Amino acid sequence: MLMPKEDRNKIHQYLFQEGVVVAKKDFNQAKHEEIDTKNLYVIKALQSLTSKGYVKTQFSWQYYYYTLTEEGVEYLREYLNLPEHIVPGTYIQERN
Amino acid sequence: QQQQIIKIRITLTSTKVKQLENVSSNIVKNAEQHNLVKKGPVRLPTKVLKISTRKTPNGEGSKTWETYEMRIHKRYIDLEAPVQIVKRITQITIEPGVDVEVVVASN
Amino acid sequence: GRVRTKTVKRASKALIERYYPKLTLDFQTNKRLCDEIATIQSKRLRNKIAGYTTHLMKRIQKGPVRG
Amino acid sequence: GDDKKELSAEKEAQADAAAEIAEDAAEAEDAAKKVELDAERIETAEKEAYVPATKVK
Amino acid sequence: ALISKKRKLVADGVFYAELNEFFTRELAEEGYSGVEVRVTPTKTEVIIRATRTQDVLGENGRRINELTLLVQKRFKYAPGTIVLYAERVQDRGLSAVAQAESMKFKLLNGLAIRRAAYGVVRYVMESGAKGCEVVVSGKLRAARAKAMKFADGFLIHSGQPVNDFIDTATRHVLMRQGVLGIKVKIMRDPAKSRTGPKALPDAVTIIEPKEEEPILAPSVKDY
RNA sequence: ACGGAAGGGCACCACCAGGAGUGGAGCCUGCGGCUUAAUUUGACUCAACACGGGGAAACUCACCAGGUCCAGACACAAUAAGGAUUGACAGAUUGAGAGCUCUUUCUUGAUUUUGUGGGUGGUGGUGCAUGGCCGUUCUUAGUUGGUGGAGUGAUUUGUCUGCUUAAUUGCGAUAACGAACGAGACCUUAACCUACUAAAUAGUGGUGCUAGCAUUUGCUGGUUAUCCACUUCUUAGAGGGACUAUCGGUUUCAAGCCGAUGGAAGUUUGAGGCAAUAACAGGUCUGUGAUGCCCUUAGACGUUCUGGGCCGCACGCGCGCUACACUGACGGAGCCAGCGAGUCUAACCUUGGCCGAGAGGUCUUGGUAAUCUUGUGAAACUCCGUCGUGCUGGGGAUAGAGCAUUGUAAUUAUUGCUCUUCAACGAGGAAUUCCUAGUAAGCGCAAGUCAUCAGCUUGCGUUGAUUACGUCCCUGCCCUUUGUACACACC
Ligand SMILES: [Mg+2]
Ligand SMILES: [Mg+2]
Ligand SMILES: [Mg+2]
Ligand SMILES: [Mg+2]
Ligand SMILES: [Mg+2]
Ligand SMILES: [Mg+2]
Ligand SMILES: [Mg+2]
Ligand SMILES: [Mg+2]
Ligand SMILES: [Mg+2]
Ligand SMILES: [Mg+2]
Ligand SMILES: [Mg+2]
Ligand SMILES: [Mg+2]
Ligand SMILES: [Mg+2]
Ligand SMILES: [Mg+2]
Ligand SMILES: [Mg+2]
Ligand SMILES: [Mg+2]
Ligand SMILES: [Mg+2]
Ligand SMILES: [Mg+2]
Ligand SMILES: [Mg+2]
Ligand SMILES: [Mg+2]
Ligand SMILES: [Mg+2]
Ligand SMILES: [Mg+2]
Ligand SMILES: [Mg+2]
Ligand SMILES: [Mg+2]
Ligand SMILES: [Mg+2]
Ligand SMILES: [Mg+2]
Ligand SMILES: [Mg+2]
Ligand SMILES: [Mg+2]
Ligand SMILES: [Mg+2]
Ligand SMILES: [Mg+2]
Ligand SMILES: [Mg+2]
Ligand SMILES: [Mg+2]
Ligand SMILES: [Mg+2]
Repeated sequence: MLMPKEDRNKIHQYLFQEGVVVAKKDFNQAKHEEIDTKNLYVIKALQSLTSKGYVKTQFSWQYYYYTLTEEGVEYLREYLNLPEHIVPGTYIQERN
Repeated sequence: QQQQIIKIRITLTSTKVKQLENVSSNIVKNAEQHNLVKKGPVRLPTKVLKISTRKTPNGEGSKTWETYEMRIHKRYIDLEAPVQIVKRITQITIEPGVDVEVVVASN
Repeated sequence: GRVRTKTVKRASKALIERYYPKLTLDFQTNKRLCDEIATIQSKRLRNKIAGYTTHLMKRIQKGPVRG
Repeated sequence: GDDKKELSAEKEAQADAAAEIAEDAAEAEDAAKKVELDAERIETAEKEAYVPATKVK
Repeated sequence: ALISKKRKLVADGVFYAELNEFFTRELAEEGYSGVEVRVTPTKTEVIIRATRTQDVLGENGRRINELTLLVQKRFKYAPGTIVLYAERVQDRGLSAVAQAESMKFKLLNGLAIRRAAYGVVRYVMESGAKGCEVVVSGKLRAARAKAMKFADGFLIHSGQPVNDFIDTATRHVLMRQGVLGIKVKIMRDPAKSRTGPKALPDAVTIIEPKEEEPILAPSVKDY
């Protein structure tokens, strides 16, 4: 899957922020909600990061569910030179 | 220095006909206990949502059909309450499964 | 063609077996007896149960019968 | 399986359920990151990170 | 709002199905046994019913944070519009789904078909249920698909008591050479119903009489 | 388990007695066959053939003729910052304003490529590898365990000659006694409430306000609240009600049955729903991101795009629709239902005012709905006429010419209207279907489908019979007995 590094950094950083991402199984969408790239660019970008063991996937009615793993966290943590314990999508907001 | 008149219509819709009916009358005089006049439980005709479909996934065997049913119940109540009980019977008014809807004056 | 089930027949004999002081030869009286003397689950069920006991008790005042 | 070794299977299943409820009854009496993500950029928003110039010739 | 309520009621009915399916799928390793959401124009409240909750929440609630954050974006609920809490299921061995998944993970670990099946049946019985039954269909090392039934106790199959006291759950366990079908049937104790009738209509219990003294020729006292 | 043996049954998917019919003809539709570049495919007694919800213009779509793309994850290696790879203006080319390919030469910068390994998808195969579902035995009545009797034992008795039942439903007989699944119970729906709870989103009476004719005060309406009362109608909550009741007839005067009265109701109250054990190489890999294995995978069986096909037509079969008329067609006019549906990021159901022969157009409004569309003023049907027994005005195939609507696209004519053309068909051989009470049959309506398309289906009400109220003759299936060398069980 070929894509400009800029469109890949958008989704790549979005995962570190929220820790999880969803996407409908519908190519020809031409743009993702909550993201500024084509839905197609996202799905097999994730499934690529999935084949590496960095994220777990599921389908459940044609919507993709991705959860970042305890091992992939470090992978992207060095993609923008994030610091140790910069942020997981694991911080209780106030008292949850 | 509050509690003006309301002109309220509380129309409740749900599928559970014993859980919506217990909270239906749970408020039938949870207002009359506080002596508010009212036009009580109004029962619109129950709604029958039918689904007729062949049982086989394929088109083999005897042409056996199967009708499914879903029944809906929506009850509206016109009240005579104050401007601070607006949110009193709003939270323990519920039972999982009953859609609550409160309305405003006739215009 | 309605032969009563032996569920009701088994019940009718088991009550006439211990309630002849009570259990008058009338259905309505016997019907309101079961709601208080039995733990039946439905009107229709107890209706044939009581309606049967009546026929049995109506015949005992004629002679004896099995059960 | 087969009906010849069933007994050793039935009692092993009996002994099986024994362990499942043993844990069930046993689980009745049993016993950060001072950085941010959405605000790490709002914090690391410092200047001296780019140099723009264009429109030559 | 903005729609008809018959469409609304069927709409959230579909919603419950989509949810329950997604839950049985993502976290099945925790004995998930169904969910339900509460109607409240306060928040939206779905309660997970698994058998190992601490695993559902994760490190200081890290993973439920993940799980909650996911269902949020499917229906794009504004952050805060919904949150879910994990509630362990009381005596899991009465609700079929729990035991159905139990065998799935038992056969998947190499247990003998008869041994694993018989285990859950004796467990479900000593767990309270009035009756139980489990059927295993498909092929197990034999090209021809067989089917064995395992049942204990009492089990009604006709009429309405079925919908009241029997909990069924099927599960396709995908093994090395095929797809095995697992079906579970648990008969809840009717007397212990706690909501609704507490005996099948068949039950007709008569309260027996007592002391019948002799005539004891008339006497009467005053007060 | 089976038999091409014997005895008993049950049933309009069996007859009896009848009804309305198919089969005959025209069209509609499916199946075969044939034809074709393709005419995609499943299925072939009941249990394939208006079935795959299968009413295909693109899609659907699986087929055929052609054109694109990788969405070939991940791993190693190779190429490679002198550039791995990306893209396009015009031009030739092309169905094509596809940089597919080419010419020219700018571009992009490590995201690809190449190789291998490994995957990925497919409506490719295998339903004779499976799940699951479903269809059939089954308009059925079967299964089982406790204590006891028999047997060395597998087993049997229980679980039965007869009688009754829709029912292994009971009576009765009884080495068996007493029970459970399944039948019953149960659940849902249609029928009964002037008794309970009351509702301008349901309706009634009075009264205002209001209009016509008659007068004598009346009769028939208008009135989104003018007020007042009520719950019979309407609605849906809670109860009650039937239990075959009473009496009688019949019978081991047992289960039961039958007649009469009463009764909302006395055919399991009518109709459903559910439904045990087993059985099938039944159908479904063309619903499934359910799946085992096999096939293919970059000139693709992936995928999309353009067009064609599934409709193709010497014929054979099947589910249908319209008729052959006078219990009619037509024209005025009378003019009554019920089950449903229905528009938010929207184009759904549509009243009403005009324009238009029509179809339709157009201008606004109600409605997320017991509130508006709608009393769905539906159709048969009732009434008053024209027609006159002659293919006639019955009939409406085929066909020409025009106007509309759906839609990116209507040619092989999507559908609607208009004029004209006016077939076969004069009651259907041998054969065979469905059915017993608000049923049959006639009648239209909603819903599914659906942009448009019902001659289909699923429900509904509308008008409303005949003849049964019986038998085992036909047919089918059960159950005994019985033979069996079959047990992979007569394939
Ligand atoms: Mg009591
Ligand atoms: Mg039943
Ligand atoms: Mg008979
Ligand atoms: Mg008969
Ligand atoms: Mg005949
Ligand atoms: Mg005939
Ligand atoms: Mg392309
Ligand atoms: Mg490769
Ligand atoms: Mg390879
Ligand atoms: Mg597939
Ligand atoms: Mg085949
Ligand atoms: Mg099969
Ligand atoms: Mg199968
Ligand atoms: Mg019959
Ligand atoms: Mg012995
Ligand atoms: Mg026998
Ligand atoms: Mg009333
Ligand atoms: Mg009478
Ligand atoms: Mg076959
Ligand atoms: Mg399948
Ligand atoms: Mg095409
Ligand atoms: Mg076809
Ligand atoms: Mg047919
Ligand atoms: Mg006429
Ligand atoms: Mg004109
Ligand atoms: Mg509006
Ligand atoms: Mg003529
Ligand atoms: Mg004509
Ligand atoms: Mg005829
Ligand atoms: Mg339609
Ligand atoms: Mg159809
Ligand atoms: Mg023999
Ligand atoms: Mg033979």
